[PDB]
Amino acid sequence: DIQMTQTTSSLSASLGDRVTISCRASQDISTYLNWYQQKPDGTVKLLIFYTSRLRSGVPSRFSGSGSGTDYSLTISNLEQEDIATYFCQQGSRIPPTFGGGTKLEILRADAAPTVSIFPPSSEQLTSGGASVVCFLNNFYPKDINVKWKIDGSERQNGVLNSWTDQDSKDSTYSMSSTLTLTKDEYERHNSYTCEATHKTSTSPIVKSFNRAAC
Amino acid sequence: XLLVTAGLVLA
Amino acid sequence: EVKLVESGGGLVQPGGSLKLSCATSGFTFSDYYMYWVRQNSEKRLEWVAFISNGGGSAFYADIVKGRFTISRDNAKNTLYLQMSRLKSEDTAMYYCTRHTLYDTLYGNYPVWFADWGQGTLVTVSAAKTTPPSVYPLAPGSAAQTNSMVTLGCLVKGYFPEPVTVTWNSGSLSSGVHTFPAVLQSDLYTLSSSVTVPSSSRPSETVTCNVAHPASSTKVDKKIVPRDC
Repeated sequence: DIQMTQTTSSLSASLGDRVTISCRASQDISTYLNWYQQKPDGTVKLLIFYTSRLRSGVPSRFSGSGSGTDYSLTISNLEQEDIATYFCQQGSRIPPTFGGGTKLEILRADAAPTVSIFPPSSEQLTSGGASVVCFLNNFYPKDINVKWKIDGSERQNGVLNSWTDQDSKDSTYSMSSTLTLTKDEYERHNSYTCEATHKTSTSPIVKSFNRAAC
Repeated sequence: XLLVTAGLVLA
Repeated sequence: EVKLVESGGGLVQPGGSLKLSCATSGFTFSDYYMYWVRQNSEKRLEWVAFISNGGGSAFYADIVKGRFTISRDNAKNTLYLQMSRLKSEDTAMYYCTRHTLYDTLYGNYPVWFADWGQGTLVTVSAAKTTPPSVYPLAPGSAAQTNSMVTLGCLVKGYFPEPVTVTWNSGSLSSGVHTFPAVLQSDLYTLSSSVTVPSSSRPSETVTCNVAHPASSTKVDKKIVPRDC
Protein backbone atom coordinates (compact mmCIF):
# COMPACT_ATOMS: atom_id res chain seq x y z
CA ASP A 1 0.00 0.00 0.00
CA ILE A 2 1.20 3.72 -0.08
CA GLN A 3 2.05 5.09 3.38
CA MET A 4 0.72 8.38 4.43
CA THR A 5 2.59 10.25 7.08
CA GLN A 6 1.16 13.29 9.00
CA THR A 7 4.10 15.12 10.56
CA THR A 8 2.26 16.34 13.64
CA SER A 9 -0.41 14.48 15.65
CA SER A 10 -1.40 17.35 17.94
CA LEU A 11 -1.01 21.15 17.47
CA SER A 12 -2.58 24.06 19.42
CA ALA A 13 -3.16 27.53 18.00
CA SER A 14 -5.22 30.58 18.94
CA LEU A 15 -8.52 31.70 17.34
CA GLY A 16 -7.74 33.87 14.41
CA ASP A 17 -4.49 31.96 13.66
CA ARG A 18 -3.61 30.31 10.39
CA VAL A 19 -2.81 26.64 10.90
CA THR A 20 -1.28 24.42 8.31
CA ILE A 21 -1.73 20.58 8.81
CA SER A 22 0.78 18.57 6.68
CA CYS A 23 0.64 15.22 4.95
CA ARG A 24 3.35 13.30 3.05
CA ALA A 25 3.00 10.37 0.80
CA SER A 26 5.70 7.75 0.42
CA GLN A 27 5.31 8.01 -3.35
CA ASP A 28 4.01 10.55 -5.90
CA ILE A 29 0.21 10.52 -5.53
CA SER A 30 -0.59 12.81 -8.46
CA THR A 31 -2.79 15.40 -6.50
CA TYR A 32 -5.33 12.59 -5.75
CA LEU A 33 -5.48 13.47 -2.05
CA ASN A 34 -8.52 14.23 0.13
CA TRP A 35 -8.91 15.80 3.64
CA TYR A 36 -11.45 14.69 6.29
CA GLN A 37 -12.60 16.18 9.55
CA GLN A 38 -13.52 13.87 12.42
CA LYS A 39 -15.02 15.93 15.21
CA PRO A 40 -14.89 15.01 18.98
CA ASP A 41 -17.98 12.79 18.65
CA GLY A 42 -16.91 10.38 15.87
CA THR A 43 -18.66 12.33 13.05
CA VAL A 44 -16.59 12.51 9.86
CA LYS A 45 -17.04 14.79 6.75
CA LEU A 46 -15.18 15.37 3.40
CA LEU A 47 -13.48 18.72 3.56
CA ILE A 48 -11.27 18.95 0.37
CA PHE A 49 -10.73 16.47 -2.58
CA TYR A 50 -8.28 16.48 -5.60
CA THR A 51 -5.91 18.30 -3.22
CA SER A 52 -7.18 21.95 -3.70
CA ARG A 53 -10.83 21.48 -4.43
CA LEU A 54 -13.28 22.33 -1.60
CA ARG A 55 -16.64 20.61 -1.43
CA SER A 56 -19.86 22.51 -0.92
CA GLY A 57 -20.83 23.68 2.51
CA VAL A 58 -17.19 23.93 3.73
CA PRO A 59 -15.71 27.34 4.63
CA SER A 60 -13.41 29.26 2.27
CA ARG A 61 -11.05 29.25 5.21
CA PHE A 62 -10.01 25.74 4.28
CA SER A 63 -7.62 25.61 1.41
CA GLY A 64 -5.38 22.68 0.30
CA SER A 65 -2.27 22.51 -1.96
CA GLY A 66 0.37 19.98 -3.00
CA SER A 67 2.52 18.32 -5.60
CA GLY A 68 4.03 14.93 -5.63
CA THR A 69 4.27 13.61 -2.12
CA ASP A 70 3.74 16.88 -0.09
CA TYR A 71 0.28 18.25 0.84
CA SER A 72 -1.17 20.85 3.22
CA LEU A 73 -4.49 21.85 4.67
CA THR A 74 -4.42 25.56 5.73
CA ILE A 75 -7.21 26.81 7.93
CA SER A 76 -7.09 30.54 7.30
CA ASN A 77 -8.53 31.89 10.59
CA LEU A 78 -9.16 29.46 13.35
CA GLU A 79 -12.69 29.46 14.63
CA GLN A 80 -13.90 27.66 17.80
CA GLU A 81 -15.61 25.13 15.67
CA ASP A 82 -12.43 23.69 14.15
CA ILE A 83 -11.49 21.51 17.14
CA ALA A 84 -11.42 18.11 15.49
CA THR A 85 -8.85 15.60 14.11
CA TYR A 86 -7.89 16.01 10.42
CA PHE A 87 -6.97 13.08 8.16
CA CYS A 88 -5.46 13.00 4.67
CA GLN A 89 -6.22 9.99 2.50
CA GLN A 90 -4.64 9.11 -0.82
CA GLY A 91 -6.75 7.90 -3.65
CA SER A 92 -3.89 7.15 -6.13
CA ARG A 93 -3.60 3.37 -5.62
CA ILE A 94 -5.82 0.70 -4.07
CA PRO A 95 -6.18 0.43 -1.06
CA PRO A 96 -7.08 4.02 0.01
CA THR A 97 -4.75 4.59 2.93
CA PHE A 98 -5.30 7.14 5.59
CA GLY A 99 -2.81 9.25 7.48
CA GLY A 100 -2.71 9.12 11.26
CA GLY A 101 -4.44 12.40 12.07
CA THR A 102 -3.56 15.71 13.50
CA LYS A 103 -5.56 16.72 16.52
CA LEU A 104 -5.97 20.45 16.78
CA GLU A 105 -6.40 22.10 20.21
CA ILE A 106 -7.21 25.77 20.70
CA LEU A 107 -4.86 27.70 22.94
CA ARG A 108 -6.75 29.94 25.44
CA ALA A 109 -6.48 31.89 28.73
CA ASP A 110 -5.67 29.85 31.83
CA ALA A 111 -8.56 28.67 33.97
CA ALA A 112 -8.16 27.06 37.36
CA PRO A 113 -10.26 23.96 38.01
CA THR A 114 -13.36 23.87 40.15
CA VAL A 115 -12.80 20.75 42.24
CA SER A 116 -15.58 18.84 44.09
CA ILE A 117 -14.99 15.74 46.28
CA PHE A 118 -17.65 13.07 46.65
CA PRO A 119 -17.75 10.56 49.54
CA PRO A 120 -18.81 6.92 48.70
CA SER A 121 -22.55 6.46 48.29
CA SER A 122 -24.64 4.45 50.82
CA GLU A 123 -25.69 2.00 48.18
CA GLN A 124 -22.07 1.27 47.31
CA LEU A 125 -20.97 0.70 50.86
CA THR A 126 -23.75 -1.71 51.77
CA SER A 127 -22.65 -3.66 48.72
CA GLY A 128 -18.98 -3.72 49.79
CA GLY A 129 -16.81 -1.15 48.02
CA ALA A 130 -16.09 2.47 48.81
CA SER A 131 -15.21 4.75 45.87
CA VAL A 132 -14.41 8.38 46.51
CA VAL A 133 -14.72 10.67 43.44
CA CYS A 134 -12.97 13.94 42.62
CA PHE A 135 -14.18 16.22 39.80
CA LEU A 136 -11.68 18.89 38.67
CA ASN A 137 -13.85 20.78 36.14
CA ASN A 138 -13.23 23.48 33.60
CA PHE A 139 -9.55 24.24 33.43
CA TYR A 140 -6.83 25.07 31.04
CA PRO A 141 -4.12 23.83 30.27
CA LYS A 142 -4.74 20.07 30.06
CA ASP A 143 -1.79 19.20 32.21
CA ILE A 144 -2.88 18.67 35.84
CA ASN A 145 -1.74 16.23 38.51
CA VAL A 146 -3.95 14.86 41.31
CA LYS A 147 -2.84 13.11 44.56
CA TRP A 148 -5.12 11.42 47.04
CA LYS A 149 -4.08 11.48 50.69
CA ILE A 150 -5.75 9.38 53.36
CA ASP A 151 -4.92 10.59 56.87
CA GLY A 152 -1.87 12.45 55.69
CA SER A 153 -0.37 9.69 53.57
CA GLU A 154 -0.67 9.85 49.77
CA ARG A 155 -2.32 6.68 48.35
CA GLN A 156 -1.16 5.76 44.93
CA ASN A 157 -2.95 2.44 44.16
CA GLY A 158 -6.44 1.88 42.81
CA VAL A 159 -6.88 5.29 41.08
CA LEU A 160 -8.70 5.71 37.72
CA ASN A 161 -8.07 9.12 36.02
CA SER A 162 -10.05 10.32 32.90
CA TRP A 163 -9.89 13.75 31.05
CA THR A 164 -12.64 14.97 28.73
CA ASP A 165 -11.80 16.29 25.25
CA GLN A 166 -11.65 20.05 24.78
CA ASP A 167 -15.09 21.53 25.29
CA SER A 168 -16.28 22.85 21.92
CA LYS A 169 -17.59 26.17 23.33
CA ASP A 170 -15.18 27.37 26.00
CA SER A 171 -12.07 25.32 25.09
CA THR A 172 -11.79 23.93 28.58
CA TYR A 173 -10.92 20.40 29.96
CA SER A 174 -12.43 18.43 32.86
CA MET A 175 -10.93 15.51 34.74
CA SER A 176 -12.37 12.89 37.12
CA SER A 177 -10.21 10.89 39.60
CA THR A 178 -11.74 7.96 41.51
CA LEU A 179 -9.95 6.15 44.42
CA THR A 180 -11.54 2.71 45.15
CA LEU A 181 -11.13 0.80 48.46
CA THR A 182 -13.04 -1.88 50.44
CA LYS A 183 -15.65 -0.57 52.99
CA ASP A 184 -13.38 -2.11 55.64
CA GLU A 185 -10.33 -0.13 54.45
CA TYR A 186 -12.50 2.91 53.99
CA GLU A 187 -13.83 2.92 57.57
CA ARG A 188 -10.34 2.48 59.06
CA HIS A 189 -9.55 6.18 58.20
CA ASN A 190 -11.29 9.44 58.80
CA SER A 191 -9.92 12.22 56.35
CA TYR A 192 -9.88 11.96 52.52
CA THR A 193 -8.10 14.63 50.49
CA CYS A 194 -8.04 15.32 46.74
CA GLU A 195 -4.96 17.44 45.91
CA ALA A 196 -4.79 19.12 42.40
CA THR A 197 -1.58 20.79 41.20
CA HIS A 198 -1.99 22.96 38.09
CA LYS A 199 -0.39 26.09 36.47
CA THR A 200 -3.02 28.57 37.69
CA SER A 201 -2.03 28.19 41.33
CA THR A 202 1.03 28.22 43.52
CA SER A 203 -0.47 26.22 46.32
CA PRO A 204 -2.27 22.96 45.49
CA ILE A 205 -6.02 22.99 45.14
CA VAL A 206 -7.31 20.97 48.08
CA LYS A 207 -10.69 19.37 48.70
CA SER A 208 -11.41 17.28 51.81
CA PHE A 209 -14.06 15.47 53.81
CA ASN A 210 -13.61 13.83 57.20
CA ARG A 211 -16.00 10.75 57.37
CA ALA A 212 -17.72 12.32 60.44
CA ALA A 213 -17.65 15.94 59.02
CA CYS A 214 -18.30 14.46 55.71
CA UNK B 1 -21.07 6.21 -16.59
CA LEU B 2 -20.35 4.87 -13.11
CA LEU B 3 -16.64 4.06 -12.82
CA VAL B 4 -15.43 4.44 -9.18
CA THR B 5 -11.83 3.54 -8.86
CA ALA B 6 -8.58 5.67 -8.86
CA GLY B 7 -7.94 8.79 -10.99
CA LEU B 8 -10.09 10.58 -13.54
CA VAL B 9 -13.05 8.75 -14.79
CA LEU B 10 -15.26 9.96 -17.62
CA ALA B 11 -18.60 8.31 -18.31
CA GLU C 1 -29.94 15.62 3.74
CA VAL C 2 -28.46 12.12 3.30
CA LYS C 3 -28.65 9.68 6.24
CA LEU C 4 -26.32 6.68 6.64
CA VAL C 5 -27.22 4.76 9.82
CA GLU C 6 -25.30 1.68 10.88
CA SER C 7 -26.59 -0.77 13.43
CA GLY C 8 -25.44 -4.31 14.49
CA GLY C 9 -22.42 -3.96 16.93
CA GLY C 10 -21.97 -5.62 20.35
CA LEU C 11 -19.69 -8.32 21.81
CA VAL C 12 -18.75 -11.42 19.82
CA GLN C 13 -16.40 -14.16 20.94
CA PRO C 14 -13.38 -14.64 18.70
CA GLY C 15 -14.39 -17.07 15.94
CA GLY C 16 -17.92 -15.57 15.94
CA SER C 17 -20.12 -13.89 13.40
CA LEU C 18 -22.07 -10.61 13.59
CA LYS C 19 -23.96 -8.75 10.85
CA LEU C 20 -24.04 -5.01 10.44
CA SER C 21 -26.57 -3.05 8.49
CA CYS C 22 -26.57 0.47 7.12
CA ALA C 23 -29.91 2.11 6.49
CA THR C 24 -29.60 4.88 3.87
CA SER C 25 -32.20 7.65 3.15
CA GLY C 26 -32.55 10.93 1.29
CA PHE C 27 -30.84 9.60 -1.91
CA THR C 28 -31.43 6.95 -4.58
CA PHE C 29 -29.43 4.13 -3.05
CA SER C 30 -29.42 2.14 -6.27
CA ASP C 31 -27.16 4.70 -7.95
CA TYR C 32 -24.35 4.78 -5.36
CA TYR C 33 -21.42 2.57 -4.65
CA MET C 34 -21.41 1.63 -0.89
CA TYR C 35 -18.34 1.19 1.36
CA TRP C 36 -17.32 0.05 4.87
CA VAL C 37 -14.44 1.88 6.70
CA ARG C 38 -13.31 1.01 10.37
CA GLN C 39 -11.34 2.81 13.10
CA ASN C 40 -9.68 1.23 15.97
CA SER C 41 -8.79 2.40 19.50
CA GLU C 42 -5.64 3.99 18.28
CA LYS C 43 -7.74 6.19 15.88
CA ARG C 44 -6.30 4.60 12.69
CA LEU C 45 -8.87 4.49 9.80
CA GLU C 46 -9.05 1.44 7.60
CA TRP C 47 -10.99 0.68 4.40
CA VAL C 48 -12.57 -2.79 4.62
CA ALA C 49 -14.78 -3.44 1.51
CA PHE C 50 -16.95 -1.84 -1.28
CA ILE C 51 -19.83 -3.09 -3.42
CA SER C 52 -21.01 -1.65 -6.73
CA ASN C 53 -24.54 -0.18 -6.87
CA GLY C 54 -25.77 -3.15 -8.87
CA GLY C 55 -24.50 -5.82 -6.37
CA GLY C 56 -22.30 -7.41 -9.01
CA SER C 57 -18.83 -6.56 -7.79
CA ALA C 58 -17.68 -6.52 -4.21
CA PHE C 59 -13.94 -5.72 -3.54
CA TYR C 60 -12.02 -6.54 -0.23
CA ALA C 61 -9.14 -5.41 1.81
CA ASP C 62 -6.74 -8.41 2.14
CA ILE C 63 -7.13 -8.53 5.98
CA VAL C 64 -10.85 -9.36 5.71
CA LYS C 65 -10.90 -11.10 2.26
CA GLY C 66 -12.45 -14.53 2.81
CA ARG C 67 -13.90 -13.78 6.23
CA PHE C 68 -16.23 -10.79 5.49
CA THR C 69 -18.94 -10.75 2.82
CA ILE C 70 -20.48 -7.40 1.72
CA SER C 71 -24.03 -7.22 0.27
CA ARG C 72 -26.97 -4.87 -0.41
CA ASP C 73 -30.82 -4.95 -0.68
CA ASN C 74 -31.45 -2.24 -3.19
CA ALA C 75 -35.16 -2.57 -2.59
CA LYS C 76 -34.85 -1.62 1.15
CA ASN C 77 -32.10 1.00 1.04
CA THR C 78 -29.95 -1.21 3.38
CA LEU C 79 -26.29 -2.34 2.97
CA TYR C 80 -24.64 -5.23 4.94
CA LEU C 81 -21.34 -6.56 6.24
CA GLN C 82 -21.66 -10.19 7.36
CA MET C 83 -18.62 -10.61 9.57
CA SER C 84 -17.49 -14.20 10.26
CA ARG C 85 -14.29 -15.69 11.67
CA LEU C 86 -13.75 -12.59 13.75
CA LYS C 87 -10.39 -11.99 15.33
CA SER C 88 -9.91 -9.48 18.16
CA GLU C 89 -8.10 -7.24 15.62
CA ASP C 90 -11.47 -6.68 14.10
CA THR C 91 -12.52 -4.68 17.15
CA ALA C 92 -13.29 -1.20 15.76
CA MET C 93 -16.08 1.42 15.13
CA TYR C 94 -17.53 0.44 11.75
CA TYR C 95 -18.66 3.20 9.40
CA CYS C 96 -20.53 3.10 6.04
CA THR C 97 -20.30 5.67 3.27
CA ARG C 98 -21.37 6.37 -0.38
CA HIS C 99 -19.18 7.38 -3.32
CA THR C 100 -19.51 10.62 -5.19
CA LEU C 101 -18.13 11.39 -8.64
CA TYR C 102 -17.13 15.03 -8.78
CA ASP C 103 -16.87 17.11 -11.86
CA THR C 104 -13.45 18.09 -13.08
CA LEU C 105 -13.14 19.76 -16.52
CA TYR C 106 -11.46 16.70 -18.03
CA GLY C 107 -12.82 13.77 -16.05
CA ASN C 108 -14.70 12.95 -12.88
CA TYR C 109 -12.93 12.53 -9.63
CA PRO C 110 -14.09 9.52 -7.66
CA VAL C 111 -14.43 10.11 -3.92
CA TRP C 112 -15.18 6.81 -2.12
CA PHE C 113 -15.86 8.36 1.32
CA ALA C 114 -18.14 11.37 0.58
CA ASP C 115 -20.87 10.85 3.12
CA TRP C 116 -20.25 8.89 6.32
CA GLY C 117 -22.77 7.56 9.00
CA GLN C 118 -22.31 7.79 12.82
CA GLY C 119 -20.70 4.31 13.24
CA THR C 120 -21.32 1.06 15.26
CA LEU C 121 -18.77 -0.45 17.67
CA VAL C 122 -17.90 -4.16 17.69
CA THR C 123 -15.80 -5.48 20.51
CA VAL C 124 -14.48 -9.01 19.78
CA SER C 125 -13.66 -10.82 23.09
CA ALA C 126 -14.22 -13.83 25.33
CA ALA C 127 -15.32 -11.51 28.18
CA LYS C 128 -18.88 -12.02 29.26
CA THR C 129 -21.11 -9.00 29.13
CA THR C 130 -21.24 -7.36 32.60
CA PRO C 131 -24.07 -4.74 33.47
CA PRO C 132 -22.92 -1.44 35.16
CA SER C 133 -23.65 -0.73 38.85
CA VAL C 134 -24.72 2.95 38.99
CA TYR C 135 -24.00 5.14 42.05
CA PRO C 136 -25.37 8.64 42.79
CA LEU C 137 -22.78 11.08 44.04
CA ALA C 138 -24.35 13.80 46.18
CA PRO C 139 -22.47 16.64 48.03
CA GLY C 140 -20.68 16.22 51.33
CA SER C 141 -22.41 17.11 54.63
CA ALA C 142 -21.14 20.71 54.98
CA ALA C 143 -24.15 22.84 54.09
CA GLN C 144 -24.00 24.21 50.65
CA THR C 145 -23.17 27.85 50.73
CA ASN C 146 -22.32 27.99 47.13
CA SER C 147 -24.37 29.30 44.22
CA MET C 148 -24.09 26.34 41.98
CA VAL C 149 -24.11 22.72 43.18
CA THR C 150 -22.28 19.87 41.36
CA LEU C 151 -23.89 16.38 41.56
CA GLY C 152 -22.40 13.29 39.91
CA CYS C 153 -23.16 9.70 38.86
CA LEU C 154 -20.54 6.82 38.78
CA VAL C 155 -21.20 3.93 36.48
CA LYS C 156 -18.95 1.12 37.51
CA GLY C 157 -17.71 -2.30 36.33
CA TYR C 158 -19.39 -2.88 32.99
CA PHE C 159 -18.53 -4.55 29.63
CA PRO C 160 -18.64 -4.08 26.62
CA GLU C 161 -18.76 -0.41 25.47
CA PRO C 162 -20.86 1.70 24.97
CA VAL C 163 -23.05 3.08 27.80
CA THR C 164 -25.29 6.21 27.39
CA VAL C 165 -25.47 8.56 30.39
CA THR C 166 -28.20 11.29 30.19
CA TRP C 167 -29.25 13.70 32.92
CA ASN C 168 -32.99 14.02 33.45
CA SER C 169 -33.44 12.41 29.96
CA GLY C 170 -32.05 15.34 28.12
CA SER C 171 -33.49 18.21 30.17
CA LEU C 172 -30.11 18.99 31.80
CA SER C 173 -27.45 19.35 29.12
CA SER C 174 -25.71 22.57 30.31
CA GLY C 175 -22.88 21.89 32.69
CA VAL C 176 -22.95 18.09 31.93
CA HIS C 177 -19.49 16.43 31.63
CA THR C 178 -19.31 12.68 30.89
CA PHE C 179 -15.87 11.28 31.24
CA PRO C 180 -14.34 8.61 28.99
CA ALA C 181 -14.40 5.15 30.08
CA VAL C 182 -11.10 3.69 31.32
CA LEU C 183 -10.58 -0.04 31.43
CA GLN C 184 -9.76 -0.61 35.12
CA SER C 185 -9.23 -4.37 35.29
CA ASP C 186 -11.36 -6.26 32.78
CA LEU C 187 -14.37 -3.94 33.10
CA TYR C 188 -14.85 -0.21 32.40
CA THR C 189 -15.73 2.65 34.73
CA LEU C 190 -16.99 6.10 33.62
CA SER C 191 -18.50 9.02 35.57
CA SER C 192 -20.52 12.16 34.66
CA SER C 193 -21.30 15.37 36.53
CA VAL C 194 -23.88 18.08 36.26
CA THR C 195 -23.86 21.51 38.01
CA VAL C 196 -27.39 22.68 38.72
CA PRO C 197 -28.06 25.84 40.98
CA SER C 198 -28.66 25.52 44.73
CA SER C 199 -32.27 26.55 44.19
CA SER C 200 -32.87 23.50 41.97
CA ARG C 201 -31.67 20.45 43.92
CA PRO C 202 -32.95 19.38 46.42
CA SER C 203 -36.22 21.05 45.54
CA GLU C 204 -36.69 19.76 42.01
CA THR C 205 -35.16 16.24 41.48
CA VAL C 206 -32.04 15.38 39.43
CA THR C 207 -31.70 11.88 37.80
CA CYS C 208 -28.93 10.15 35.88
CA ASN C 209 -30.42 7.92 33.36
CA VAL C 210 -27.94 5.35 32.12
CA ALA C 211 -28.36 2.68 29.51
CA HIS C 212 -26.02 -0.19 28.69
CA PRO C 213 -27.63 -1.85 25.59
CA ALA C 214 -25.36 -5.02 25.63
CA SER C 215 -26.95 -6.36 28.86
CA SER C 216 -30.20 -4.62 27.98
CA THR C 217 -29.92 -2.42 31.10
CA LYS C 218 -31.38 1.05 31.75
CA VAL C 219 -31.13 2.36 35.36
CA ASP C 220 -32.49 5.65 36.67
CA LYS C 221 -30.86 7.03 39.85
CA LYS C 222 -32.47 9.85 41.87
CA ILE C 223 -29.48 11.48 43.42
CA VAL C 224 -30.86 12.08 46.87
CA PRO C 225 -29.40 14.34 49.59
CA ARG C 226 -26.75 12.93 51.85
CA ASP C 227 -27.77 11.24 55.10
CA CYS C 228 -25.95 11.50 58.34
